[PDB]
Formats: sequence, C-alpha cells, structure tokens
Amino acid sequence: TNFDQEALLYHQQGKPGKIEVISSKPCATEKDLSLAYSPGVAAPCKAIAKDPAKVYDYTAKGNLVAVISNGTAVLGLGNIGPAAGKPVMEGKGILFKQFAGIDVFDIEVAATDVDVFCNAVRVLEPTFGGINLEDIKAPECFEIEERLKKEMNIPVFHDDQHGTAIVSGAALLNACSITNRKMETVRIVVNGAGASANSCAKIFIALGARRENIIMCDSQGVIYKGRTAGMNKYKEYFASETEARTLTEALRGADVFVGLSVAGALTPEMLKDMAKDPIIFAMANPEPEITPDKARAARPDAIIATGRSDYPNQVNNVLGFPSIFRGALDTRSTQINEEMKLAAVHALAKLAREDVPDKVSATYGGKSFKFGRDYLIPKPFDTRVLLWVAPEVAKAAMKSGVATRA
Amino acid sequence: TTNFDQEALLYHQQGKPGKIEVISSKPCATEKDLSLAYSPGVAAPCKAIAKDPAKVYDYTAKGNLVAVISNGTAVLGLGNIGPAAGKPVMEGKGILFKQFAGIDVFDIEVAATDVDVFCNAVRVLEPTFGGINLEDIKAPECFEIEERLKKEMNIPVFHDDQHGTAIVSGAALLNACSITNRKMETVRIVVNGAGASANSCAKIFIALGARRENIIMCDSQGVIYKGRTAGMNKYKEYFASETEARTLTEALRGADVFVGLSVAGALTPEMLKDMAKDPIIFAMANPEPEITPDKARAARPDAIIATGRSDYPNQVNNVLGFPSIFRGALDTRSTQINEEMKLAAVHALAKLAREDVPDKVSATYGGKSFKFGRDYLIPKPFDTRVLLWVAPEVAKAAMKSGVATRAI
Ligand SMILES: [Mg+2]
Ligand SMILES: [Mg+2]
Repeated sequence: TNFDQEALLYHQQGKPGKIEVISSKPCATEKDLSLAYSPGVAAPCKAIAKDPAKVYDYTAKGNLVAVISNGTAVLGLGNIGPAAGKPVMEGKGILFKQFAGIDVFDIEVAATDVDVFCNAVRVLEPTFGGINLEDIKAPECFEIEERLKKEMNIPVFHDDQHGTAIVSGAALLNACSITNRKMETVRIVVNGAGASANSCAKIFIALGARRENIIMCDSQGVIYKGRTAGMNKYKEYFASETEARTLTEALRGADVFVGLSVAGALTPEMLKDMAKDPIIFAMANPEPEITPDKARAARPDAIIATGRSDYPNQVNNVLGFPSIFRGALDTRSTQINEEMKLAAVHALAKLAREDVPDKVSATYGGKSFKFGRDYLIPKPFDTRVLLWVAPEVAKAAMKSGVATRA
Repeated sequence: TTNFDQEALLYHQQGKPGKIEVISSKPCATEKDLSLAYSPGVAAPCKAIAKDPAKVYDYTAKGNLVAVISNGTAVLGLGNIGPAAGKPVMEGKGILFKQFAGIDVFDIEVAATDVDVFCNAVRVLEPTFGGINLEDIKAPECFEIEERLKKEMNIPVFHDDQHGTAIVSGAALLNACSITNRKMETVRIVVNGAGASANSCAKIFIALGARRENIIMCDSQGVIYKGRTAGMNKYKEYFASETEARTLTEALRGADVFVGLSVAGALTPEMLKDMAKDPIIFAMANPEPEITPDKARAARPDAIIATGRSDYPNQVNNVLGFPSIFRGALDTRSTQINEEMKLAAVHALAKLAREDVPDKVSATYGGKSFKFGRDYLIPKPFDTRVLLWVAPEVAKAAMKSGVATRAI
C-alpha cells in the first residue's frame, strides 16, 4: 500500500515520532536558568510543600493528561504489546493538543495483569491532571478503570469504553427528536460485547431509555438471563428477559440498532422488520454493518450513523474526550463522572441543531448541512465543539461537587 | 533573598502554568494530516514494531526521550517534601536536558517511598522511554533503587545526584593534580559528608588511579574509621579507613584534597593551614560553600578551589555530565550507562578544559578571559564544545564495552 508507505515515512522522517517537549518559558541565559532550575526553582517547591493545591499554579499539571496503555487492544490490531502501541498513544496525544489544547505524556506500560498495571499507574498521580486509558482489552479494561477511579484522586477515563456511547447517545437523542420518539419507549438492540457495548446501554438508560427495552447480543446471539455459554459478569448485568435468542428475532420491531460487530451483520431482512424510521448505528470498522445506501435501498426511512467520515453522521470519538478533559481540567476536578458525561451528550446534541457556519461548509467541500436525518451531530472538525461542550462539562463538575476550582 | 524567590514564583506562573509544553513535530492540522498521525495510517508503524521491536526507535520519540523520575524524598536541599512539591524541579531538570543535549523529557513524579513499589512502577515503563534519569531520591533508598533498576531494565538508568558531582569533580581533580604535578596514586583525599554523592566520588577517584588507603571519608560524627559502629551502615563502612584521625581537623593535616559535600563553614582556615602544599579544595556545600575562594586564598595563597556556585571559578555543575552522557547512550541505543561510560565522560571533560578557550566562550561570559590553570580546571557550563567532546566519547565507550545496540 502506498498509503502505508506514506504513514511510515511520516513517522520516520525528520525528528522520529510525532512529539517534542519544549520550554514554555525563557531558558537561554544564566539568569533564566537560575529561575527554571537551582536556586530559584526551590521557591515554587516550597510553596507547594506548604499548600499542595499550588502544584496547579506552578507546574504543567493542570493541562497535562497521561494517555496510558498496555497495548493489549491497539486499534483493530489486537494484543500487539506496549511498544507497538506507542505510535497510537503519541497520536492520541496529538488529538488532545489539536482539539483541546491539552498537553499529553503518552505512557506505554508493560503490564497485562490488572493489579500490577493498576499498582504501577496509580502512583503516577502527582504528575498528571487526568488519565486517559486507551487500547486496553476487555474484560481487563473494565476492572482497571473501576479500580483506578477508586484509588486515584484525579480523573480516570477509558475513551474506548465511553467515547462511542457519548457521541452515539447525542446522535440518538436527535434521531428520536426528529422521529417523534420518547426515550422511555424506544427499543434498542446492541450487537457486540466489546469494550464500548455496556457503556452504550448505560448512557442510553441515563438518557431515559428503559433497561427492559434494551437487548444486548454477542457472537453467540442474544444475551438472556439464565444463559451460561460465553457469559461473564459484564454481559450478565444487561441480560434480557426477552424470549429472543438471535439478533434477527431481537430486531423485529426494534427502533434502534447499535452495531459494534462486523460488516454485513445487518441484513435487509432484519432491516425489513424494524419499526418505521429505523435508527441504525453501524459502528463496525473498517467496514460498517451496512452502508447508508444499502440501508436506504432496503428501508428508505432508515436513519444511519457510522464510524466513517465518508458518510453523514460520523460517530467520531474526537467529539467527546477533548471537551470532557478540557472541562475536567479547567475545574481541577477529581473525577470525570456520569454527570459530566451526560452533560457532554446533551451539549453535543444541542450543537447539531444550531445553524452550520460558513467555514464548516468550507472545511467539508462546500457541503451544506442542516439539522435532520443527514446531520444529527456536529462534524469532527467543527471548531465550535470545544466552546460548546467543555463549559457544560465544567458546569456539571461544579454542580456535582467534584470541581476543586470555581 | 525572598524577592528572588518572588522572581522565580512569577516565572513559574506567567503565561502558561509550569515550564513545559508538548507539541507535534509533524503536520497535524488537516484530516489528511491526521489520517497519518492517527487512524488509519498510524496502524502501519504499529504493525512494523510488532514484527520488529527495535523499530520503536524509528517511528516514535523513544530514541530521544528520557524520563526524569523522582519520589521527591530529597529535593535539592529541601529534603523530603514529596512528589508534587518536587515537580518544578523535575520539569526544570527536563529543561536542562533539552537545552544542553536536545533531549526530550517526560518528568514523572511518583508517590512511592517503598523501594519495591517504586521499582515495580518504574520498571514497567521501559517501553515508553529511551533512558531513565533518577533524581532527588533520598539515601539509602536511592542506592537500592538504582542498583535494582539498572539490573532489571534494558535501557540506561542513571541517578544523577549520586554520580554527577563525582564525574565532574573527578575531571576537575585530574586537572588539579596535573597542574600541581601530582600522581593520582599518591594523592590523599578527604571526603566530608556522607550523602548520596559521597561513595560515588570515592569510586570515581579510584577509577582515576587513587588508592583506598589514601581516601578518608567523614560525616556528622567525624571520621568514618574501620571498626566504627556509631551511626554506621552498609555504605559508610565500604570506605572506612585505618587512620588514627577521628576529627575532620585531624584528617586534613598533610592532606592534598578536601571534598566538601557538607555545610557552610565546615572548612576553617586552621585546618586549611595544615594541608599539603598546593591544597585542592572542592567546596560543594549548597548554597554556601564550606569556604569561599577568597577566604581560602587568604588562609592559603597556594590553594586551588572549586565550588557549586556559578559565582566563582571552577563550578562543579552537574549539567556538564548528564546531558552528554544520555546523548551518547541514546544515540548508540545502549542498554546501560556503565562505569566505562562514566569514566569516558570524566576524561573528556578534563581534556576539554586543557584546550585553548575560543572567543565564543569569552563572549558568552561577558568577555572574561579563560586559560587552563588554577582558575579554570573544568569547562564552563555554557561552552557548546562540551556536548561535542563528551557525547562521542560516551558513545565510543558504550560500543567498546558492548552495551551499544547501534554503531555510530
Ligand atoms: Mg483506542
Ligand atoms: Mg537533584
């Protein structure tokens, strides 16, 4: 592939890799360095020793996020290990900087055991304003995030778990609005039991969907209570009463399909029997469960969102984590909690309803967007997102009492 | 001067809090740019590294990235203030790496005082970094931690507080001996102070040709003599001496070299008066030297003095060591910084000071004249020749000793 070669050269050329650490202050003279280092640097140390909160005033902590991975689930490459994941973590860090102005240290950790990983990461707390866990396989990632959120007094957030849920939650909110639907009666079917599956269900319920209206499926079919095969602690929580056992049966009359599976997992027949104006999230990648065209060919009333920037309504994680961490950092929050995640969902949804500015159109080739079936969420390169979402997260942090700065 | 304290606080909070920023070294504005820096293009270097682990040095910042890691248990001269309070110092250390060797640094402050917790945490960070500079960890824990991490990790691990003073003072000593026509094997050295850098000084001096029988270590309790128990440990005894002397005053009679790692005033004119002809004094107490060059010259006109102060000639400044040492180790993709490499740095620093000083250096220092002798025993910190002289010799020592994985 010529594109793979372009990517290798991109990384290899010039300064190897994609990041550089620079000084934000003058550091060229004896005088400069008498402040940046000994003896002047003793002064902020002594201030922080006396008043711990001042670490946020004299260091980069308040704008510094760790992107931390053990490389056990890198993109779609699987368990390739910490060093091979480093380009991805450097790149995630680039997204933080470009979209939120947040500085990132990417940390690749050679630990696969949950408790070993956690015991190594938790003692890094003094360094960072927040932790973005990335590309850790399930189920370890559930246990790791849960334990670090309890042990650490700074935000801990696994974006692979929650980003899809937050952004698709906002799209689902708008899709329901457009089709005169109330969340408490919407029937949702989730296909796939990966890292982001459960979080989708939790966010949808937080948006007012009912637990009984959600059916989760995996490779073996419907996850029903009593099922034992392929089961575990996490699949068990959202296990359903439904008499359905296959995805085909679960989808009959369903309103929403959340696809976190493989291409072709959604067929015209399943589509045939969904409720009118079906809402389809085809998040499998590289290839969606079904293309927008093949979907509308079978059901012209179908509303569709995918993980791809080729098609309308791209569910892109970059719409979530930059603003969420920006709001958390700005309030020096000790957590990113469900209230802050929900605030991001509603803000994203509300932004899509606004008029789309000229330069957004300009950015996307003169294409005109207006709120509807073809425009349910903001575009990823819409610069309004940070301005719209981060303050709502900040407000939610203050309201829920996890903010430590007004 | 608490108004100088004020200047430093302002410096740290002006514009952006802190002293560091992380930026992209490549285009990252457009969707096309980001299709290379992130999904899907970023999969290509990932797959290459998975097939061949060494390619992590080709496609990431690892080969120019050092961690400055501390638990804040011995920050500068402030003692055990903890990891958050040490963060400005570690950010500052990283600034020195970048300005003097072009090395990128992630400063990592670790909330762990238990040796096992600390080492377990740092060991598994190897995939991230090309090298580890331990900093501001108190003794004796720092000894256990550095030895363990050097053994356990396959990237260089180096505790600059232990070794920097030793390397730079060793270079100065070599040159001081040259000037006074001494042979290292017969030089009598007294080390005053038993902190993190004391033993490493003794080891480097012996590597330079000094003898144990000629070295006497002192502390709070006076001389550390063999057979002493009072306030001893597994590190103090390693250099205990058969001397009949018990106080610092006694130790210094007829001695050639005083190595001061203690407190101000610890060296008085009386004991200076009874040192050998051409006494060599390293007064490296922070912030005020055991004695100033001027009062040392008063008590003893034939005295040769180095201090930790940029104020006085012959500054024993750690910045002469670690930037080049890591530069040499990184560029050869070495698995260690070993004693051979440390020695190579010593000899390179010493040799550089013997050369004619270029106009460029004089101009940097306001037009002052420098020539090898009693007032110029080691290179100036802002001499750009230092990296050019030291890093290649470190690299050659890495290759010669077999720890390099990449030839230069
Ligand atoms: Mg990921
Ligand atoms: Mg230090």
